[PDB]
Amino acid sequence: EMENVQKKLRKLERDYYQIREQVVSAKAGWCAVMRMVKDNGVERRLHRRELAYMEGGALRSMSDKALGALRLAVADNEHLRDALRLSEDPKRPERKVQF
Amino acid sequence: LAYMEGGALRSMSDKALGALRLAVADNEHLRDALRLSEDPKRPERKVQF
Amino acid sequence: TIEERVKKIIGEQLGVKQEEVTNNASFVEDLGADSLDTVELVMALEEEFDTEIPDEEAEKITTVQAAIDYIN
Amino acid sequence: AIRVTQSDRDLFKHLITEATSYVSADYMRHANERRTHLDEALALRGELFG
Ligand SMILES: *P(=O)(O)OCC(C)(C)[C@@H](O)C(=O)NCCC(=O)NCCS
Repeated sequence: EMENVQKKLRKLERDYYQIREQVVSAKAGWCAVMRMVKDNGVERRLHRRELAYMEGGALRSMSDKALGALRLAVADNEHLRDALRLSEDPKRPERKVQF
Repeated sequence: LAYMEGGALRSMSDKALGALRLAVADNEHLRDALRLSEDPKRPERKVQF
Repeated sequence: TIEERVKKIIGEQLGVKQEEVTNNASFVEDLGADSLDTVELVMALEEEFDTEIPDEEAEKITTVQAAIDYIN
Repeated sequence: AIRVTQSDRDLFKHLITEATSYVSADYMRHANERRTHLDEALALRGELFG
């Protein structure tokens, strides 16, 4: 029985190592993300801690709706428009901070 | 679209719906269809829209 | 080397400069690593040397000097 | 003067609210997900040790 259980233990070890590596990379990226907003964006505008209690789906959906509106809003300023359009790439998030 | 994950599809749908909300301020009918379809569990609604 | 891998890991897990991170640079004060930051720092340190640390032994570490000491 | 101030106030209100919504949302989702991943990793670590 114990050996059977240690099998699951080893499986869980592998899983935990994977999760550990993922969180390590996440923190590494978030460091630079923060150091962009660290320039006086964090306080009351870009960080909004009341939103801490919702999930990625809702946040992304409302973000997309906001962008659908804002792009029309930023129709004027070509470089600001370019920042918006480029940061539209979800894979490269801190762009949206710079925008 | 089978070759993309659900998250991308959801993002694209919402992004479209945003501009739709901006545009539809013109016509009551499309606005009503939108205001009924935007909920997730009513795909047919969106289709009618 | 280990004594510089430690600084690399600490820096890119806290964003602190290589210069700020001396052996005595305490994470919570000198490097401003808070609860979750400290946990993530120990996590990344464990990853760097693919080794695990006991919970009380891990939390005992609170300074670059102690971190290297346990690591080496 | 009233016209100038009203126009500029409305424009800044609109742009700020929209941009803040948009960008703070992605930021906060990143933060929440990182926290959730940390929580899951801690649970795994404790269960593994036990
Ligand atoms: P920070 O003030 O958010 O604190 C984070 C934490 C120190 C509470 C966290 O990293 C932690 O240690 N949680 C797990 C504590 C523990 O030893 N649990 C037993 C195994 S589940």
